Amino acid sequence: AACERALQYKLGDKIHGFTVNQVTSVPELFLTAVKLTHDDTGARYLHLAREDTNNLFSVQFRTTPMDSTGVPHILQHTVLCGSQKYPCRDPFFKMLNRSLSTFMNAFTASDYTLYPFSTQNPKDFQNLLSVYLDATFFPCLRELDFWQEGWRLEHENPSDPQTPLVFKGVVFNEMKGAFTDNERIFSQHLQNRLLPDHTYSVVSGGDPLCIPELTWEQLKQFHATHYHPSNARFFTYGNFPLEQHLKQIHEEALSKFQKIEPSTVVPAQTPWDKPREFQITCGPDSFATDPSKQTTVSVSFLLPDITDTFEAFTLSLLSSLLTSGPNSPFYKALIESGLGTDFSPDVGYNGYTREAYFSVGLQGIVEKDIETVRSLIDRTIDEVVEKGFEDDRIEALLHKIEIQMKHQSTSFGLMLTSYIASCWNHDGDPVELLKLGNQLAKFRQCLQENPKFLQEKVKQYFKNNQHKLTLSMRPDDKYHEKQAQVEATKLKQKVEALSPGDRQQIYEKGLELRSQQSKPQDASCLPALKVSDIEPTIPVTELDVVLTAGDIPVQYCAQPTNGMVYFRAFSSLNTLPEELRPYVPLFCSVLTKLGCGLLDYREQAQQIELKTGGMSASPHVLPDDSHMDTYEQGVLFSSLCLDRNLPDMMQLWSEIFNNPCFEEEEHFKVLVKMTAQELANGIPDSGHLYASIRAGRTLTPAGDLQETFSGMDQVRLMKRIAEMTDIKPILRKLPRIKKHLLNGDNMRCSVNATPQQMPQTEKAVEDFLRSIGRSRPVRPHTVEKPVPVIRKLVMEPTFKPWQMKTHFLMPFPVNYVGECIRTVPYTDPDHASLKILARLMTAKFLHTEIREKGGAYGGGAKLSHNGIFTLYSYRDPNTIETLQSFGKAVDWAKSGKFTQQDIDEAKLSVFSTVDAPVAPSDKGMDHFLYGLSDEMKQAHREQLFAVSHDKLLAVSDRYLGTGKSTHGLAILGPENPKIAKDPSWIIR
Ligand SMILES: Cc1cc(C(=O)N2CCN(C(c3ccccc3)c3ccccc3)CC2)ccc1[N+](=O)[O-]
Ligand SMILES: Cc1cc(C(=O)N2CCN(C(c3ccccc3)c3ccccc3)CC2)ccc1[N+](=O)[O-]
Ligand SMILES: [Zn+2]
Repeated sequence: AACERALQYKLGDKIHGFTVNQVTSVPELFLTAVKLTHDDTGARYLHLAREDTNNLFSVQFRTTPMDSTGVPHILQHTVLCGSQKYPCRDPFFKMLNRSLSTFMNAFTASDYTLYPFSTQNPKDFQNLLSVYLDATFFPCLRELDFWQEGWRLEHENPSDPQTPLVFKGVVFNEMKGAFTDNERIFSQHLQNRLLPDHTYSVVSGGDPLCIPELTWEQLKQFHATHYHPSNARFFTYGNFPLEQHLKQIHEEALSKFQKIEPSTVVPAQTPWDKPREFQITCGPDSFATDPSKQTTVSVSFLLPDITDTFEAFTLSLLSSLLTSGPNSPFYKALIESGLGTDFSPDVGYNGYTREAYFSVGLQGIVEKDIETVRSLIDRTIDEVVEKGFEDDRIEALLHKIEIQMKHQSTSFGLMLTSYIASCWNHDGDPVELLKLGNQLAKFRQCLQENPKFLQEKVKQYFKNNQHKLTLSMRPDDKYHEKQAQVEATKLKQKVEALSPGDRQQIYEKGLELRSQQSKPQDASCLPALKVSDIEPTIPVTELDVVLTAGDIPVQYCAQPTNGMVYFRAFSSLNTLPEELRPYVPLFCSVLTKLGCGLLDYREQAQQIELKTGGMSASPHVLPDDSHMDTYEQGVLFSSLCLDRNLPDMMQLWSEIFNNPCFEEEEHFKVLVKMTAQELANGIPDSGHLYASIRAGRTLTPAGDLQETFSGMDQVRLMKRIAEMTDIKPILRKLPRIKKHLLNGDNMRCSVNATPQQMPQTEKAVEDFLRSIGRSRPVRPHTVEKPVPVIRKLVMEPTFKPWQMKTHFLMPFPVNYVGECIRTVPYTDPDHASLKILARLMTAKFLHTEIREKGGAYGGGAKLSHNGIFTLYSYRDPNTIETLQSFGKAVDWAKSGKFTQQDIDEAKLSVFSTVDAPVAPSDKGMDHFLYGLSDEMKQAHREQLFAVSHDKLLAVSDRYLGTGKSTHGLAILGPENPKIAKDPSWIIR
């Protein structure tokens, strides 16, 4: 094993310019931590040796912006645009298609920037390490790359100098879109006001109104000050040998540098002598909600340095006990009181900054209740200090942590490096964050030695703490219009200030940029894997289907789950009256939360938290593999637990199926409003998903149901329900739904657990199935399709697809665009071609047109299992032009002007996605949900391998050409005059 070999490292070992400083076994995480420092530069290194073939690298820099230009964010984009060893244009995006990576990306936190990738191929790992090391340490930082990624002045027509100058840039629009999320606005201001004395007071990602203040020289200087290895933390994880990583890192990068003392320290925030208050504004919601019904207020407290790890562990658990779930004191005082709709953003513990902070409050407050909310926060703090916490809640909490520690995920390295970053950033010891057994033991010991331990902590940090911030936010109906006018003004000033020489240089550089964006260039300097590096076959999944409780099929899959059990049940929707369909998602979200039998909603929540890692239900439409107009509909019941709590888990499922408390009217109203609030808040962030779902709604029977379940129709339905004065007519629908769903008449189940736990599990499941009820479909055409377990699917053989174009009028500064095209299902031989084509179009055409030229944050094409080919954009400054580029993309595809190497790279990209690691808990789910056998997946795999140039041009013409297939279109974004005057567009 890797972690055992790492145990052979000794203190003082010299390896490729590094010295081993510490070797620590962490058996609760099955890993050995190795701490090293690079001798000449002093750069810190952490290697986590573990038997995991999905290896990860990251490099981290302490980046401390002193303004809101977004320079660290823009620099992060720009270093990926070309480097000394890989000077060609855009090494990073190109490597995405020359790799079998499981993850490739970068991001910018408030005061650090992190560059991680992961892969299961050791040669791929070396390739990516070289590209990453060169980008970060020796970037070209070309002026025009900065103009593309950051901001620039550009003529509306770059080759016409008589057209007006406008602002453009990828990050420019990226941040406009980020702050389309009003929770993100609140969150940004909270941090800026609470920590006003240094870097944390600015908008690290870039305030859109300040971004055009960034100059090329400021960008280069910021790299010089922060991208030195003495200011870096290097991280690797997995079973690939450490020696090779260290060799590259020293020889490629670190050997070129000497040690410095980086001018990058973040000083401590000096604590306030008295509390502060501030008021801010945000955008209106999408539903023209009255601003006096939409107030957010929160109260935040400054906490100690996160580098004091045990105190940080204490405060984190404390914050959870205060705010998590319907038994927490703040939930009870604030949420169940009906004072708001949900917690305010960043509720709980925030430890990404040098000093952590706790925050609590509400959104959805009527302005008149604001002073009551503030009062209740204070009163709740006083009560907790006096009474402390329930013992069984503390046990539930430690159980919750145990489940996190034991659960096996497929991206453990990515999770770990993100997790330790802020602590490491301020010279903390990341290894102490891995020693969870120690932290827990000391926490338990503190509780035992001092019965008022947590009460004392609450008094010290929440009652006596003068560094307290009250922040309130109210929507402004012209928030973004006001932003745009300020920008229009700023733009005008910039432009009128230009000399004739400036205007000429802006014109020439713009044409030079467009040229660089257009002219095909050689990428041979870049490393690459080959298609022959892709595995020919996949490891078979061993499962065992057992008919149980009579005729109910249960799928058993033995896996290394580390003492965890994962249970799923799938119950058909085929007998439910179709009028109840829209209410199934609501039914699903409250089913495990209203109480069951003798446990009221509070008792049930406590049991669920003490005995499980979660219990949920969700509605699903599962498209058939061979027929576009056939699907399966049902509800998925899902849960997980430790081995020893399996019986308790199934006891909960039994009571939930048999006696859910649908008379719980008051907690029901609370959940409805929480859900509606959260759905509305999530629209911008998933803007393109909402567009795609609307656009596909008229293309297949399933698409129509999917919009009902999770489209804008569903968000709107929840919003209406949440505003009703009498929710009784809705609540009375829940029993009608239970009648058709909560029984074993049309059910199948799955179990994932260790082989030695399987026997106990079969018993517990069979008992559950015998405890729920037993003894014709609403749709006239249903088909039985056996699995290579017989699924009963709906088919609508008279379904005819039709075209629709919908514009959702949204108070957004950017757009979200979707165009869906009906093409064949998964088992159709043309499907593999279309899948390759999607990635090809994305890489070769759409990314450049929509993002690089347009300045949209994202633009591409994808193909779903259902056979819907989707073209989309995300945070897009343009709507009509994007729709035009969708069309030109299909013309390009039809033209066949892509090479064999382009096709090979599209294959690499696609296989890097479909061969991504599956967790032990999820093995066999392709079979369970979609009825996809290994023989089907392998046939699909061979079709993907066989995809050729002539096949690609053929399917481009056959399905994507004009008039060949049915299209659907949708946009979320502000008013567009051209669209408003086109009668083929429905405005919503
Ligand atoms: C700094 C930070 C990091 C994380 C984080 O990455 N995770 C993921 C890992 N997870 C670890 C953990 C869970 C419970 C108790 C202690 C630590 C974790 C989970 C599983 C394995 C190893 C660590 C904590 C949350 C979340 C929030 C914050 N923060 O707000 O300050
Ligand atoms: C209670 C809880 C918390 C967290 C969590 O977010 N963190 C993030 C912060 N993290 C702190 C920490 C972990 C290990 C050792 C010491 C502290 C922490 C990590 C980095 C900076 C500041 C605090 C604790 C867990 C995740 C899950 C659970 N849970 O299981 O209910
Ligand atoms: Zn970005």
